[PDB]
Amino acid sequence: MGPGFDFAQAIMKKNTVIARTEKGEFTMLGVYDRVAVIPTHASVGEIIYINDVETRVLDACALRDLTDTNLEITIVKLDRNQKFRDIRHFLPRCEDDYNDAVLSVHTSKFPNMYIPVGQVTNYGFLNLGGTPTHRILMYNFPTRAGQCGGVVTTTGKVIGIHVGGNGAQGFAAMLLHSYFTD
Repeated sequence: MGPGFDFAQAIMKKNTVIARTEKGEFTMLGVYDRVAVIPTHASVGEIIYINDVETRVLDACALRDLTDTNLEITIVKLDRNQKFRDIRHFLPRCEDDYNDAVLSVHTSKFPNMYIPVGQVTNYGFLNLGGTPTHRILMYNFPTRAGQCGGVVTTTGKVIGIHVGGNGAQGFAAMLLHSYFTD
């Protein structure tokens, strides 16, 4: 409907797949080559479904900060026959606050879903499902089950993936450029 929604759509139409694990269906962001991200609570194993096709997992790494605290991001390398558009130049270099963000989801339950969430706070620490977690972004939107892995964008930046909510607030794990240096 406006320039925030334009950027978000451009990311969804080329840089997402539907991922299925034994723990559910997730929006999955492809970042470059055969590398994608998903919330760590998806519990990615040796095999994953990508757009309903059986796909071998070449590598999966559940990220933690240097204090050995959960970041809720798992980086997956997929045995896929096609590369993602390289979007690393849209990733922020540092932790930050943002204005006017969009959360975008694409699953069987919620196809082509876009939500204007407004202001995003560098929240920092969150006890997420009982797990101490760092680098959390917060938005004051009543997010619901089925949105995990959703992509959080501003104009020109891909800033996080949705990992949880408390009924009134939603929470995303930051994406940083430094997670995807090669």
